[PDB]
This record gives sequence, structure tokens and C-alpha cells, in this order.
Amino acid sequence: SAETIHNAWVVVFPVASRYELEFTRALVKLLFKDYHIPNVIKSLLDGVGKCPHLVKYLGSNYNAWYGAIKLLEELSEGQGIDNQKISDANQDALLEVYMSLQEDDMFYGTWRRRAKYFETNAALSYEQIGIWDKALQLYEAAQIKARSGVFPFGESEYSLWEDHWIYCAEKLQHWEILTELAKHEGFTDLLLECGWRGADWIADREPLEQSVKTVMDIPTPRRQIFQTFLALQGFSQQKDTLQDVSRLCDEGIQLTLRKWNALPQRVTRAHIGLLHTFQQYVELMEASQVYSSLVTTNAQNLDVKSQELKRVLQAWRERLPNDINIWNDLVTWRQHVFGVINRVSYAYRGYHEMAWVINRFAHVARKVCINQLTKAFLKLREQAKCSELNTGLDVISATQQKAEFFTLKGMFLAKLNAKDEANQAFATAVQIDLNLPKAWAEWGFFNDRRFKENPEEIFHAKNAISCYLQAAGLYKDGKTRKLLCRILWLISLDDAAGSLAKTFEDHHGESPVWYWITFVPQLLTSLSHKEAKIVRHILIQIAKSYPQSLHFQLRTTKEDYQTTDSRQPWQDVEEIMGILKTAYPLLALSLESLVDQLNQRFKCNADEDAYRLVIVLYNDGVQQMNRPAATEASISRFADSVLPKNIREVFEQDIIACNPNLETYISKLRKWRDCLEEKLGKADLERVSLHLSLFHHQKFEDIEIPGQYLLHKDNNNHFIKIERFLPTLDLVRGSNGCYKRMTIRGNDGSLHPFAVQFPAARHCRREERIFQLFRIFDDALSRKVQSRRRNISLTLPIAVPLSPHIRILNDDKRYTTLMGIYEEFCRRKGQSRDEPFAYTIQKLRAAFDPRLPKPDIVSVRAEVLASIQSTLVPSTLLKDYYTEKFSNYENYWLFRKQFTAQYASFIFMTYIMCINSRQPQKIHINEGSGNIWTSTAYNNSTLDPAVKAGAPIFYNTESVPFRLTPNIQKFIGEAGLEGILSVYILVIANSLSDSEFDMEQYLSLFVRDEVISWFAQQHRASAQTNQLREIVRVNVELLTKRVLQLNHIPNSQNVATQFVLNLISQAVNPRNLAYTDSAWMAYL
Amino acid sequence: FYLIRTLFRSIENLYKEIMPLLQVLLESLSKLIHEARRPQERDIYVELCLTVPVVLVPHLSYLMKPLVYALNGSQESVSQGLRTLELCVDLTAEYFDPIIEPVIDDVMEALSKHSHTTLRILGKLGGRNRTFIKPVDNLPGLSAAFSLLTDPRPRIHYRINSFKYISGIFQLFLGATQLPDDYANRLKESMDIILEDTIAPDEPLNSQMELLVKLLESIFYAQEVREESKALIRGTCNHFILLYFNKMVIDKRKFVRKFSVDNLNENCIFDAIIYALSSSAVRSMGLESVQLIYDSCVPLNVMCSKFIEEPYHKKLAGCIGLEMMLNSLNARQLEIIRALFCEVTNTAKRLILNSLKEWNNDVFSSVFQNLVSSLIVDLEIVRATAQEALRTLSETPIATMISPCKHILLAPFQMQIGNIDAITFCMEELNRLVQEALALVSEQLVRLRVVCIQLLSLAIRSNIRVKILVVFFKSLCEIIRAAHGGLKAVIPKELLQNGLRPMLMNLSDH
Repeated sequence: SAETIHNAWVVVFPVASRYELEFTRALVKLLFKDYHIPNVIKSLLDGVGKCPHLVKYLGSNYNAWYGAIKLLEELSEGQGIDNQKISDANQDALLEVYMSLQEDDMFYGTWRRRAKYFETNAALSYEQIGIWDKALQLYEAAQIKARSGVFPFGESEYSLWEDHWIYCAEKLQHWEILTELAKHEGFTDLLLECGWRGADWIADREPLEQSVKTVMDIPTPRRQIFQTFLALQGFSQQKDTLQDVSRLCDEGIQLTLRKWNALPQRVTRAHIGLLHTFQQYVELMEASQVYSSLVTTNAQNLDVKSQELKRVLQAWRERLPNDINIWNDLVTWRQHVFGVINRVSYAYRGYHEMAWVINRFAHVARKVCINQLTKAFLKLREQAKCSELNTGLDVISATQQKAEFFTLKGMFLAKLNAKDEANQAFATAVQIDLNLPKAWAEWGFFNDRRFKENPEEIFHAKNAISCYLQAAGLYKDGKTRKLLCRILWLISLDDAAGSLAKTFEDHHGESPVWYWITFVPQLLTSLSHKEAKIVRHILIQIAKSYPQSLHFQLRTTKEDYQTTDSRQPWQDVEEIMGILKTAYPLLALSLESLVDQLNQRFKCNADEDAYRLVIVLYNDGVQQMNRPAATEASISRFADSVLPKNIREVFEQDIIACNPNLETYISKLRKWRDCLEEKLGKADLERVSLHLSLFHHQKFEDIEIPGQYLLHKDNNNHFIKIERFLPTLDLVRGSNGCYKRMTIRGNDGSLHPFAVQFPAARHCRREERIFQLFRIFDDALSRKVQSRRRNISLTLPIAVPLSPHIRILNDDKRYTTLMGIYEEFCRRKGQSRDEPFAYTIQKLRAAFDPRLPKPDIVSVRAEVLASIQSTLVPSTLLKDYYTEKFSNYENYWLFRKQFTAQYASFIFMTYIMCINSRQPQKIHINEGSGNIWTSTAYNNSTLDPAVKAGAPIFYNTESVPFRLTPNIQKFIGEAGLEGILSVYILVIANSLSDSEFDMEQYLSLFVRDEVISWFAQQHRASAQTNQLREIVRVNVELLTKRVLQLNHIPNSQNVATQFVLNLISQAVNPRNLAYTDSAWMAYL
Repeated sequence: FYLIRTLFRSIENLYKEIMPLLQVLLESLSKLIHEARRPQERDIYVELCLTVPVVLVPHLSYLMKPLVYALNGSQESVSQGLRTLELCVDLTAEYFDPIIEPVIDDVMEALSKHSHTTLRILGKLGGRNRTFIKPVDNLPGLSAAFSLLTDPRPRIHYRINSFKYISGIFQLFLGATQLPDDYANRLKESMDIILEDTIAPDEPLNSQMELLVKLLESIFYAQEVREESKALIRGTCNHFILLYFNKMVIDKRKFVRKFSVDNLNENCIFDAIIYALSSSAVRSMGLESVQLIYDSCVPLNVMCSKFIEEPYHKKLAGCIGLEMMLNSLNARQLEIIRALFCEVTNTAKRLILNSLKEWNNDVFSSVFQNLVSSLIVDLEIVRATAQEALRTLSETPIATMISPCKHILLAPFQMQIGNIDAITFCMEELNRLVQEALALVSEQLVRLRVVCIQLLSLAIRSNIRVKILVVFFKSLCEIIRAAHGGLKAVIPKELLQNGLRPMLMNLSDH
């Protein structure tokens, strides 16, 4: 057998269907070839044959696959606005065509909140769960009625309608059925036919099945799933009804699930509805047909399918859950009670026990209209199945003590203070009865804190409420159990060491550790006060003889990291080492020998390698002594296969030019300077350390790996030994410190590695306490009903710090941050080392006459800032590195979602608690994953009232440290802060309202006292009142002033976009970024 | 018990390793007994021994461990460990193993679980290619609607027959299928009944190793393949080592040559790529046509996946293009990787060692001995084959060569031949004798102690090292105490009587 042969041969060879390839290839080839009269043939043939041209060939030659959305959406959405004058077709076609399918988030929020006028962007963009959706409808209607210069936008109208149905979903089905008489081809038939079927409805079921099945195009499996489930369901008892319906299709519809393989979005989605509907319909139809066909009263229906089928099906189906799935599956799968109860104990227990999961799951998981709109034998079921109105209506129709005490104390406690009122009702109602759960925590914490806040004699009676905590000794545990530790603060309001001596010692010693081993942290900080006993015997005996390996990291790290100071370590280490050594065997021989030898084996080399020693010794000796006997010392020590061609050029030039005069100095200086400077690492533990060996893993010792050995996370699992690896340990690139990245190869399922950040810290070992603040992020795991499943949980690692300056970080794919990857990747390629700020500041600041005569201007900043600061190094590095670093949809989607979620969650979660640093050395990252892991005076108010000592000082001093990048701050993500406002505003605004628990203990214990110089904080913070502000004033003022508000009259609350617009507009500009004053001098 | 214990414990490896699948499956498929220590010890030892040495071992071990481990009684640690290791090593593969592992796993998990479901499912849950790598003879609008609806500008071009014919033909042609029972309800219900998803996540994703590993593995794991691989490896290694060794100064002798001798695309690339991609033939046609046209006129998946008529063109085009392109512009990685993986190791090691060692002088012996000893001694069949082949083939420095046999053999048929040949053929003394003799202390103690004591005592200050090490090690303290005390003490009256009376009195009084 160039565009005419490829377009004519490729477009004409495929015709020997096939409409999109011939129409798109003929129209694009004819329009581009006829309108462009060379990169399309090479890029299309090389890019399409090796695996604009790659997105069209790879995105169009897949026969409409799942991977074509990235190339088609990226190529069709990469250029739309800011081009000539056509924007309605690109904005409407790109927003309407890209604001569908399943993967949206940033596309739906940015396209639905930043396009044309968008009058419904507040309720539509701020909706999500459907909170402010209640009104949204009102706003839409109003605009419609008004008009007069409206932007039409039907899509908006339809959205409003859908929202309306959702709101009126289930509960408001009354009027929704009217839609079946008009608007609602699938919503009226599916909602009205699925929400209430009948027994002898042949015409009502034959029209939906015979009219909702014509192709049927299941993709889009709403009509096929509703018609198949509605047509196959319903016990009609028509002889061959279950056999013909279950034998004709049934399993064949499962083949439609294979279509999901062509569109995995997202993971389950259709698998839960198809598997739950097919398994529930097949199990309910088979059990109802067999039980209904095997008679009953005639032999009382025997048994078999009763306790095992009802207990296994009700326990597995009711207990195996995750909104629409609970209401649709629970409301649609409740048809078995009519067939088994109408042809007569299982209907009342199954229907009453299974029908209550939608109110508790929807009302407890949807948290305003869901809980208020979704909610002698008839008095208990009718009154229990669901200030004077709650007590009179709930008590006029134990539940009385928990409902009256929890409703009266929780509903009457705020107000503001408490004092009395709920003190007698909470203490009297919680100091008796028997089993209770919320009364001990709510009435115990509120009555103990409010009653013990006055610090008097009667407050000592509140210590008796601590006995109620014993009632929680057999009620499992959980993170909320940590709140019980706050009750220990009530002991501070007691007398000396008595009061709760028998109750605390007997209750704490007669039970397990629970919160005495899994909590730790703050418990390891109470040492200067009277904490040498009380819970020391129960915590040391239970944690040392009940928790197995749990006190080895805290005892070895706390005892080995750091005249009362010189005598406390001998008595504590002698008593703990004697009681533990006499308790176990050998208390911790493998942990003490392995931790002492491995943690103390870094003292001897503690060296470099061959290039640093040969280049430093040859360069220092030759450069310091020069200002073939001597040439044999560098060749014998620099021969390690890392001198190319330094050994050949230095040995050949130095050995060949060892005479004359100019050849020796020129060849020795040029060869020694170029060879010694062009090759300037490794770490060999077998020829320096030699401890890992016989640390043979210590002949397979009985010890866990470092990092995966805790009391709560991964507890009582496959705890095996780690085989480590060889001895060829390489450093992490080469920053300011020698990061010794070790390798921990585990053949028993522990193949990982280790790291070391040399031995330097800011506040020494106390700086490690700052890492405890990261543990506060774990508290979010106790309050994430939708952020944990919608935000892919959060980034967290395992870092075991050794001694007082060593840290064992986890590196999955090397380690790279912002300054290392930006400075190393941007300062490479050409001849670059110290430019950007040095070349721009030195050339721009030294290009004029230094005098400066006289001001001048010479403004300002301004053009000098834009010419000596904005000189590229922003969109080209982030766009070229982020765009060129990806090669498929997994790298772009995983890099964009992981970078946006990790940067927004790490910046929003790490930019608080006096840690809002706009410079580097903060939120770090890696490579393949990312993440970010690396006064005035006193004026005290004595006592009594403490709601008037609000001294707010506002004086700017020092601070600064708010520059550098920026740079690609508004271009590193996606259109500034489009996708970060939903996760940052929703995740940051979703908390700080309930489920506090750890607040006064972590804030008061971590903030009190000041470090260092314990004089003003220790001598001024030791009072005899309630709160001393500091943590309460900073946390209440910052959280209350920064998280306000959430509700109003017409759903007009701040943030919304007040935090992103005020923070981005007030932190990403010229005077704001150049004049510092970011977070008001770190708050401070 | 005698056949499974003797045949499974007595292990030329194809009959003994493959006899347990048919013997244990056919003998255990009659619903009998014989378990407890036999199924538990056989499943734990078979999973640890079969998984510690990691295509016949994965298919035979994964396909044979489920038949012997899934036919017991209870579901304790043997079911979670054996099912987690066997199911984690290979899941839904080898056709028969996929249909034979899902029935026993789903029936055993559902029947045995109907606290084990939370720990077994949560501790053994793994999101892989189960929903997309199943099929087993089983049997769209985003790109067409977005790509076809995103444009439609400029002028007009019908734009109705494509959407109507594609939607009606695709929905009408795709909405009707056919099936005949077979195994649709079991695979669909058993494979789709597990409803325990946990989001998705799993980002990760992300030049001498690909060319050296692909050229050395593809050229060494392959007549034309032996002549082209031997001539290309010998010419590339000799030309790269001789050309990169920086020699030829001002010699007066001869023998200083033989360094180099060897030295329309739009229609063929567009027609071959469009015609071959618009219809296994795309990799051979595109790689052979692009490699032959590009290499004659002027990638790792086809050579790596096809090298294990397309093998000669893929191996010759990939090896010639990678060797010529990578060498036309490192001896430890190519020589160790090409010689450490049986005629290629002896021919490449003997030809490269004889030609490189005879063609040269302290830089070649010091760099070759230090790089070969450090690279060969610094690195389960790769360590024994590379250390035994490199040490036995290169040994024809007592601390580095004596420390690797005792440290590698004591930290874990090749150990006896390698340790006996290297220790017996490889033969200041207080540190090596006291450290090796005191640190080297059932065949490793008798072989190392008898070989070191016989060679050190027969080839010619041990009272302080033997008395201090034996008194401190024997006085400082179930198989470690009896084996260490009996083996270390069977080779001062208070330490011998008081220290030896507890072993005979405690061992004889029980």
C-alpha cells in the first residue's frame, strides 16, 4: 500500500454504527485540516499507538468508556471563557454537560456558584445535605414570579422542583401522588407504586411494568429496577407466580449490574441497591412463599424458618447498614409483615424493632425538619415508639428519669449558667435509680462542674456523684468514656487525698484499665503535683499486668527522654523498674535491649559516606594546604563506584600532569576543583553499626513492630516480629539535617520502613508535646457522620519518637514538601542555585544608585514587587509539574483530590491554635501520597463573678513571618478556593457545637503552664476559683468569634463564604501579604 | 496422617510439591477427618513456607492451600490465617481457583459466621479487581452525550442520526441478553452479597533499572536468541567497560581496537497504528513495525509480558533497540543482575570474568573484588543462588566471606554446599575466633562448631573467651534453653555442677 492519507485512509478504512468516529473524525479532520492550511499525526500516532490528539484519540477511541470523562471533560473544559466573545455556549455547555453524572463536587459547586448571576447559588451551593433547602424553594419561586431581566436557567427551575420533592420525600407523599396525575413519569409511579402497593391491583401493576420496560436502557436503572422490583414483588399466589417471575428474569436483571463495570462511580452505589433489593426480594419472596405455602395452624407452621431466619435475617439485615437506602430499603422491604401477619409475634417485634431504625438513623445522622418532621398496651408502644410540654406530654402518656432529667437539665441548662435549678433534680434524680447512661455523664458532668464550681463544703457532696461513674464501669467504653476523665478534675475541688479514696481506689483497682492505658498523653504530664499514688497502683498494676505491651513506649520514652528532679527519676525508675522487673520476668528485655541498643547505636557513626569524606578531605586538605605520593590517598579512598569521571579525570590528569609548572597547577586545580566539586549520602550499618545483625532481629524476639503497637488501634491482632532489612540505608535527598531513612521489612505482613530527623528540635522534648495537638484531630473521628465517608477519612501516620530529639517518621514513597520539591525542582534543569529572591532582590535592589537619593520613589514594592517577586516561578512550575507529572486519570484525579483535600484539610486543620504560619517548615508532604506529615499585668478578679475580666490587648509587635509562597496560592488548586470552601466550611463549621468531651483537659493541661520560665503562669494561675480564662477565653473567643453564625431569619448566616472570602481577600493580596498581620500576630 | 505428614514433611520438587494438591484434594474430598495438628500444622507450615519464598508456587500453593485448609471443622486462627494468606496471595485467578475459592470461602464464611465476621471481614477485607476481574463466561452516555453535546457550534451537520441511532441501537441492542443458569446466581449472589464497602481512596499511582532488568532478564531468560543475546551482552559489556575504563594512553604495543562496528514514517506509523489499533497483534505489529522502521530508518509490557513468533521480534527488537539506544549514548548492576539469574550464569560469569579479568591492574581487581563482594554479599532463592553462584564462581577478606555464611545461615541444600565449600575452601585471631565462635552458637551449631573447631584447631588464648563466654552465657540464663545449654555445654566445679544439675534434674524429674 500528511493529514489526507491518515484522515482519508483511517476514516475510509473503518467503513469496510461507527457514527461518532466518522462524524467527529471527518468533521474535526476536515475543519482542522481545511482551516489550518504536523503535531496531530505524531501526537495521535505516538500517543495512541504507544499505549489535543491524545485526549481525542484516547478519549474517543474507547467506545464511550469510563476513562473518557477525564480526557473529554479536561479537553472540552480546558478553554471556554476569556476567549474572543463566545461564552454562553461554552459556559452553558460546559457547566450543563459537566454538572452531571456522579463525580462533581468542585464542578457542581463552582459551575453552580460561579456562572452568570446564579440567584440560587446560596441555597443550591450551601445546601448539600438539604439543611437550608427548606427555604431555597421560596427564593426560587420569588425570582421566577419577579423576573424582569432574569437569566431563565430552567435547570435552576428543575433543581428547585427536585429539592421540593426531596423535602416532601416519604413523609409528604400525600401531594406527591398528585404528580402521578401530571408531572412525574417515574417519580409518581415509582414513589406511589413503591410506597404503598396492594393485593389485587392488576391494572395498576401491569401498566407500570408493561409501560416502564421498552428498551429498557438500564444505566439509569431506575425504571428497570422499579419495574422489575414492582413487577416481581407482591405475593399474589398465582401458582406459578414466583416460579415464572423468578425463572423468567430475576437473575437476568443481575446482568445489568455488569453495566456498572463500565461506569465505577462510586464504588458501591448501585451494588447496595441491586444487591439489597435482589437479596431482600428473593429472600422475602422465597421465605414468604415457602412459609405461606407450607400451611400454618395446621402444625403451627412448624419452625425452622422462624428463629434462625428471623434472627439471622433481621439481625444481619438490620445490623448490616451504612438516608435513601434506609428509608427505601426499610420502607420497601416491610411487605413481609402483611403476608405473614394477615394469614395468622414476629410482626410486632420485626416491624416495631425494624421500623424504628429510620427515625433514629435519619434523625441522629441528619443532624432541622428531619428530626421534627420525621417523628395500657397502646400507651407503651405509642408513647415509647416515637418545658411543660415535654414533661407533661412525655410523662402524661426508666424513661421518666432519663427523659425528664435529660430533657429538663439539657433544655433548661442553657440559658447560660446553672447553679441550682437542675442541681437538685440532676443530683437527686441521678443519685438513685439503678442503670443509667446519659444521666451520669450529663447530670454527673453538669451537676459536678456546676455544683463543684463554687468550691465550698456542699460542693464536696458532688464528689459522691463520682460514684455514679461506677455505673458506667460495665457500659462498654468509647471515646465518650474519655469525657469521664474530666470527672477526675472534680477531685481538684475535693480536700486532701481522702473523699474518693475508697471509691476511686476500689472502683479503679477492682476493674480494668480502659482509660488508664489507652488515653495516656495528658496522664503522662501530671507529675509535679500529688500524682504519685491514688491511681498509680491501679494504673501501673493494670497497665503493667493487664494491658500486655502498652507501658513500654510511655515508660521507656518518658523515663529515657528526660533536688526533686534528680530524686524523682531514681525513685520512679527504681519503683517502676523493680515492680515491673519483679512482675514480668524481665519486665521488657526485648524492648529495653532493642530500644536501648537501636536508639543508642547512633552515637558511633554518625558519619557520612565516600563522596563527602573524600571531597571534604581532599578539598579541605588541598585547598587549605595548597595556599604522586599525595595523589594516591584520594584514589585509594575515593574508589567506591561513585566518582565518574572524577576518578578517571583526576587520576589521568593528575597522574599524567605531574611535572612542568603551569600543567601541575592548572591540571591539579581544574581537575581537583571540577572533580571534587562536581561530585559533592550513603550509610552502611554493617561496617559501622553492626547491631541489626545479632539484633538478628534478635533471633526472632517476641516484640511488635514500631508504630503498629498501641492499646486501642490495632490491639489484640497479629502482633509478630519485624525482620528489618540489610544495612544499605540511604539519606532523604539532603536538606538541613541527615534524615536516616531506615527499612523495616516484615515478612509476616509488616513490609515498611523508618526515618530519622537527626537530633534537633525547637522546645526539646517539650516540643513533642505539640504533636499531641495532632491527637485532637483524632477527636474528629468521634464526630464525623458524613465527613469521614465523604472525605475519605483523613491523613494520619505512625511516628515513634525516640529519646528526647529522635523521631521515627513513616515514609511510604520517600519524602518531599513545598520548599524541597519547589526549590529542588525549580532550581534544577539549567544553571541555578541561589536566584529568584537573591537575583531579583540583588539585581533590583542593586541596579540603581545605593544612597538612595532620596526616597525616591522608587515605588514600592508595587512595580518593583511585581518585577522582583512575580517573575514567573508560579503558574509554570505548578502547571508544568502538576500537569506533566500525571499520565492518566488516576494520577490527575488522585493528585488533584489528594492535593486539594490534603491542602484544605491540612491548612484549615493546622492553621489554628497559634500555628497559623504563612511561610514554610509547616505543612509538609511526601511524593506519591502527599499529606502534610514531616504580657500586661495581673488584674485578677479574686473570686465570685468571673464574667467581667475581659482584657483585650491589641498591640502589634514583632510577629512578621508571612511571606514567601503565596506565589501559586490562587492557582495551585482549582480556581482559587472553589473546591476548598465546601470541605473547609463544611468540615470546619460542622463541629464546634457538640461532642466536645476533650476540651478543658487538653486545653488546660496543654496550655497550662507556659513553657518555659514557670513563674508568672505557675505563680499567677494557681488560684482557688473556677476558670482562669486563657484557654476558655482564647478557645471561646476564637471559636465563638470565628464560628458565627449558623442560623438566622432568611438563612443569611456568615460563612457561607465569609471565612474563605475574608481570609483569601484579606490574606492573598499586596499590602496584606507584604505588611504581615495575617492571623493578628498569631492571635496570639 | 502418615501419608500427609510423611509426604508433606519429607520435602524433584514438582512431584512432592504437586502431589499434595491431588492427594490432599482427592483424599480429603470424601468428607472424612484427620485434621487438628495435621490441617493446622500443614496449613500454617504450608502458608509460611510457601509464602516465605516469594508461577507454579503461587498457583499450586494458593490452589492447594484452600483444599487442605478449607476442609477442617472449626474457624479459629487457621481459617483467618490460612484464608487471609491464601486469599491475599491470589484471589480470583487461574479460572479453576476462582470458581473453587469463592464457593468454599463464601460457604465457609457464611456457614461458619451465621464475632468472626467483624474480625475476619474487617481484618481480611481487601479492595482489588474482584468486581472487574471476575467474568468467567458471564456475558456509555457520558462520553457520547458530553462529547457530542459539548460542540454543535460553527454551522450544522445533522446531529440527529448519530444520537438517535446510537441511543436506539445501543439501548435496544444492549437491553436484551441471554443466559442459561450455569453459574450466574452463585457467582452473582456470592460475589455481590458482600456489602461492606469502605469508600475508595488508594492514591499512590506513580532509567537503568528498566533497561538493565529488561535487557538482562529478557536476554538471559531466552540459536538466534543465544547468539544475539551473547553477542550483544559480550559486545555491549566489553565495549562499555573498555570504552568507559579510560585507557589507551601512549602504549607501543598492539591489540587496542575492536570497540565499535555496528551503526515515510508518517504513513507507516499512522497507517499501522490506526489500522492496527482501530480493529496481541497490536503490540507485535506496532512494536515490530515501529521498532524496525524507527531502528532501520534512523514498550516494557510487550517484551516483559511476551518474553516469559512474537518472542523473536519482541525480544530482538526490544533487546537490540534498548541495548543499542541505551549503549549508543553500571557493570555491577548488569553483571550481577545478568549473572545472578543455568547456562547464562556460567557462560556470562565465566566469559565476563575470564575476559574482564584476563583482558587487563589494581583498579580492576580492587573494584571488581570490592564491588562483587559487597554487592554479592550485601543481598529466598536470590540470596542463595546469587551468593552461592557469585561466591562459588568468583572464589575459584575472611571476615566478609565468613561473616555472611554464619550471619546469613544463622539469621534465617545451598547452605551446606555454600557454607561448607566457602568455609572449607576459604581457609587478630582472638576477635574473629572469639566473636565468630562465641556468636555462632541444630545443624548450624554442629556444622559451624565442628567445621570451625576442626579447621581452626587442625590448621595450626581461648580460655578467657571460652570461660567468660561459657560462664556468662551459661550462668546468665523451651528449645532455646535445652538446645543452647545442651549444645553449647555438651562440647569451675560450682558452675558445672550447679549449672548442669538443673538440666538433668529438671529434665529427668518431669
